Amino acid sequence: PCNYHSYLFCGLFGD
Amino acid sequence: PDPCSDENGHPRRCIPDFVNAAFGKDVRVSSTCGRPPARYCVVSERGEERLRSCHLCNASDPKKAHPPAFLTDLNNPHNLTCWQSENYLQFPHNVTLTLSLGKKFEVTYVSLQFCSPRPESMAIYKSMDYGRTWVPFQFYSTQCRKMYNRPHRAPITKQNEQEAVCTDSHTDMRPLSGGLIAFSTLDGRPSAHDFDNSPVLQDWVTATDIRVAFSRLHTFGDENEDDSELARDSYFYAVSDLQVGGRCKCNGHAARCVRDRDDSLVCDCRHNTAGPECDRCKPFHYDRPWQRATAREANECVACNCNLHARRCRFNMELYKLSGRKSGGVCLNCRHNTAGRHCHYCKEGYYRDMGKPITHRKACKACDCHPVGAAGKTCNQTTGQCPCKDGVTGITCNRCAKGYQQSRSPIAPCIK
Amino acid sequence: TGETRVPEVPSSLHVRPLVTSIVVSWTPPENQNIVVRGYAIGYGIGSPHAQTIKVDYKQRYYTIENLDPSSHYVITLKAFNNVGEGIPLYESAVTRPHTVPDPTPMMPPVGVQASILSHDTIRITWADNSLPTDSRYYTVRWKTNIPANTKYKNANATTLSYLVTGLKPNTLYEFSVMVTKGRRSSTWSMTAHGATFELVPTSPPKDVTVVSKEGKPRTIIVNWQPPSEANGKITGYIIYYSTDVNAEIHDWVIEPVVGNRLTHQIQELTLDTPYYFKIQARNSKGMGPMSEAVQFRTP
Ligand SMILES: O=S(=O)(O)OC[C@H]1O[C@@](COS(=O)(=O)O)(O[C@H]2O[C@H](COS(=O)(=O)O)[C@@H](OS(=O)(=O)O)[C@H](OS(=O)(=O)O)[C@H]2OS(=O)(=O)O)[C@@H](OS(=O)(=O)O)[C@@H]1OS(=O)(=O)O
Ligand SMILES: O=S(=O)(O)OC[C@H]1O[C@@](COS(=O)(=O)O)(O[C@H]2O[C@H](COS(=O)(=O)O)[C@@H](OS(=O)(=O)O)[C@H](OS(=O)(=O)O)[C@H]2OS(=O)(=O)O)[C@@H](OS(=O)(=O)O)[C@@H]1OS(=O)(=O)O
Ligand SMILES: O=S(=O)(O)OC[C@H]1O[C@@](COS(=O)(=O)O)(O[C@H]2O[C@H](COS(=O)(=O)O)[C@@H](OS(=O)(=O)O)[C@H](OS(=O)(=O)O)[C@H]2OS(=O)(=O)O)[C@@H](OS(=O)(=O)O)[C@@H]1OS(=O)(=O)O
Ligand SMILES: O=S(=O)(O)OC[C@H]1O[C@@](COS(=O)(=O)O)(O[C@H]2O[C@H](COS(=O)(=O)O)[C@@H](OS(=O)(=O)O)[C@H](OS(=O)(=O)O)[C@H]2OS(=O)(=O)O)[C@@H](OS(=O)(=O)O)[C@@H]1OS(=O)(=O)O
Ligand SMILES: *[C@@H]1O[C@H](CO)[C@@H](O)[C@H](O)[C@H]1NC(C)=O
Ligand SMILES: *[C@@H]1O[C@H](CO)[C@@H](O)[C@H](O)[C@H]1NC(C)=O
Ligand SMILES: *[C@@H]1O[C@H](CO)[C@@H](O)[C@H](O)[C@H]1NC(C)=O
Ligand SMILES: *[C@@H]1O[C@H](CO)[C@@H](O)[C@H](O)[C@H]1NC(C)=O
Ligand SMILES: [Ca+2]
Repeated sequence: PCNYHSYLFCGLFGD
Repeated sequence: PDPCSDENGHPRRCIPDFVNAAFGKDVRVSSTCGRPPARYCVVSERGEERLRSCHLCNASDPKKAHPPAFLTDLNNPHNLTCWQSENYLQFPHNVTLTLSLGKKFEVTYVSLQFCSPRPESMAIYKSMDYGRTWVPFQFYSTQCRKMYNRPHRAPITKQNEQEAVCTDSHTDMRPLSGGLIAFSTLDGRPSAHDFDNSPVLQDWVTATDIRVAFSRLHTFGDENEDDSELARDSYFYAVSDLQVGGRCKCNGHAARCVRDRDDSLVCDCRHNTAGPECDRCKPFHYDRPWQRATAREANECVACNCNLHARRCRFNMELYKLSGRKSGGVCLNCRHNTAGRHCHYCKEGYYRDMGKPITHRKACKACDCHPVGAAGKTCNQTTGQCPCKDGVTGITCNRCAKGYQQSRSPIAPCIK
Repeated sequence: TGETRVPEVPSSLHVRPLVTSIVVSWTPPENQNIVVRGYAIGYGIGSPHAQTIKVDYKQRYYTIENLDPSSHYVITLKAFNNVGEGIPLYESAVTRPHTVPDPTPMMPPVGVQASILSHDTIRITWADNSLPTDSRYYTVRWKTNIPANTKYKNANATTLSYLVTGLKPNTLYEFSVMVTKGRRSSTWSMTAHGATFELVPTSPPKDVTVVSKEGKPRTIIVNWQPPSEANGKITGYIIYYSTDVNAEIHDWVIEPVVGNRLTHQIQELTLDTPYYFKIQARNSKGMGPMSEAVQFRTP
């Protein structure tokens, strides 16, 4: 009902 | 058989057995009767009167001698054996006893059984280094202020438990023979209950050498009379039993201390650790930062995993922080054309051979991407396919597609 | 048999600490040539010198009684005959603390209902089935999830109701009550949730950042973050931009946007003019306060 019916990743980390 | 191994074979905290570290060990003293041979007098009190029995101390005769070896020898109530200091070595002059363990020990107690009456002023000293600098452990005096510059009957402060305390307890002249002074290292210390989690007290119990200094002796006040000889001969320091109790400091990673190749006492480290006190960690086991063992957690040193491609690994604090305090071991100089922290994948310009496992030498085959055909050098790791430009059918981007002819342009190698 | 020498060191020693006792177990020395008359147990806190118990040679185990609850004892075992006492064997143990049996708990309060009065006040009402004199008092607790890892605020009440004050507007709170009679006390009642009423924002939007867009320099993007005191569900944002700061709001051009978006692209901007920015937040009860202007010049 509320559900979605390839996954892409995004990263972010400090130095 | 091993105490470090559990019933299934899992790691568990290792503690060496409780031992009297002083037993059978050479003790260096400042004074001993017999050289030259001198007379000493034993005082005995019965009712309201005092009695004196004078004997001779001869260093050469075994039955008449009182050497420093008589402190550390077996204590027998039937046949007591005590060492005896030179006659009348009253304040400022002192009599000291230095004991060298030659290793870090977690001291629980330091006890002294006296043949002569207990001193008016005595102090226990320890050494963190192997005898270079000395730090006080405990003071015993009638006047803590005037003698040892410490407050009399001072209560143990939570702010500084690593400080030596002075008391008038155990200093009484009675008993004139058989008097005992036993110092409990964790006595009165507020956080002693949570010792396993308290490094402040863990450092307090640690000592490599123990020095006991006898500063002032008990007197009746008859030494300044007309006859000085008879009186001054009846005042001396004598100890039958010296016990330094405590376990070998191995930070919970060893069940026993063994003498090494250079005849030095060292812990027999376990849980993949190394060091004289198991303070550091064995090479190639830097996957987790070093931590002392507790009752609930074994705190074993975690081994590195390089998939048999690297011999040396290093600990990264940032990676350990990014893993959420799990693992932080990064392999150094990855061999067989591999890359990554755990040396698990093939480096750019190489691909994995599915016929052989990751642990094998020939785990990564060379990715021979054509310089004019392929777009990049880095290819597909599971299949071995170079990134082709203009829809090239070649595995290494070497042959033009159907209908396509080879071109002069470096941007477009195949033209339809 | 053999009294020519002092007895040898015992083979093994094993302790077992309890609440007020220590079970000691041992084994005689390996050498049988030297006769042994008995064993001497020496115990005490810190040092083993405190007390001594002498037993016969036949004995192999002994439980040391009448001890302190959480104390650290050092036990010493010696083998003795007619000539004297042998070489000791040491072991240390920490006695188990004295456990006090817990009382049978009471029935917790029932019918716990949260009644929202204002943005900072919620009244809590509970009942007690045990009540048909007593010196029993009720305790109330409440906590919001923001900030993180915060603890429940406690408050004592002698009556069947309590007025909660000093709360944040438009934020979900969890409430529960317990009854304490003495050593006997009941656990927390069923959790009742109460969400505060919305309010006019009391803080302006923070982190106002203006930067020149790479590609189309005539267009400059404005970036903002929501204020700390939002005091409710934000529906929109109002951006203000002008060449002069000293001029009032009526002179400044109004550029309102949607609340779910925190970015807005501004097109057709004048050349060689210093731009100043001010952002405000929108709510159902009112509008957010004014913020400090930022300096940004165009080439
Ligand atoms: O006044 S005396 O007769 O006692 O003269 C001193 C010499 O006595 C010895 C030997 O005892 S005696 O044969 O009874 O004279 O005394 C020392 O030994 C006895 C034990 O006797 S035994 O013959 O060695 O077996 C100890 O007595 S006791 O404690 O067992 O009751 C003495 O202790 S004490 O003086 O009472 O305190 C002990 O004396 S001492 O500590 O040595 O001074 C001879 O000593 S010995 O050589 O060690 O046996 C004394 O002769 S000596 O030539 O001065 O050495
Ligand atoms: O008698 S002496 O010549 O040996 O000197 C006495 C000095 O002891 C003090 C404190 O010494 S110190 O703090 O360690 O430097 O006596 C005063 O303090 C102790 C400890 O305080 S407390 O109340 O116990 O926590 C008190 O002793 S005791 O009662 O606790 O056992 C003293 O009280 S009492 O005389 O024992 O009854 C207390 O004395 S007073 O009530 O303060 O007068 C120093 O006294 S002080 O300087 O006045 O604080 C003395 O040192 S001094 O340099 O001679 O003054
Ligand atoms: O207040 S916390 O509960 O969050 O704990 C932080 C305190 O931990 C220390 C030392 O404690 S120890 O690790 O037991 O020896 O700092 C070090 O540990 C934390 C791990 O905390 S966590 O909640 O388990 O994650 C590290 O933080 S984190 O990176 O995992 O988030 C520290 O890293 S950092 O200093 O923030 O960069 C780590 O510090 S260090 O590598 O030892 O330098 C205490 O810090 S200390 O006093 O500087 O040693 C923290 O105590 S504090 O009171 O919060 O300052
Ligand atoms: O005497 S009984 O018949 O009641 O038997 C009790 C025996 O069990 C022990 C050891 O158990 S075991 O190590 O798990 O095999 O009791 C202890 O059990 C656990 C230890 O578990 S652990 O996995 O080794 O960590 C501990 O309880 S708990 O804290 O995890 O809840 C207790 O040990 S300790 O305080 O952590 O040191 C202890 O439980 S006790 O709390 O009630 O039972 C043995 O007791 S022991 O000698 O004190 O360690 C008993 O063994 S025995 O051979 O019967 O003497
Ligand atoms: C006892 O002392 C004298 C001191 O002159 C010494 O000559 C003698 O050798 C000593 N006794 C023994 C048994 O050595
Ligand atoms: C008995 O005591 C005397 C005291 O001088 C000592 O010489 C002797 O060696 C002791 N014997 C043992 C076995 O301890
Ligand atoms: C003991 O005497 C020595 C000198 O013989 C001196 O160095 C030391 O400070 C004195 N005091 C103590 C407590 O050792
Ligand atoms: C409630 O009362 C008890 C007993 O007087 C006290 O321990 C507790 O701190 C009180 N709590 C509050 C918030 O008043
Ligand atoms: Ca002795």
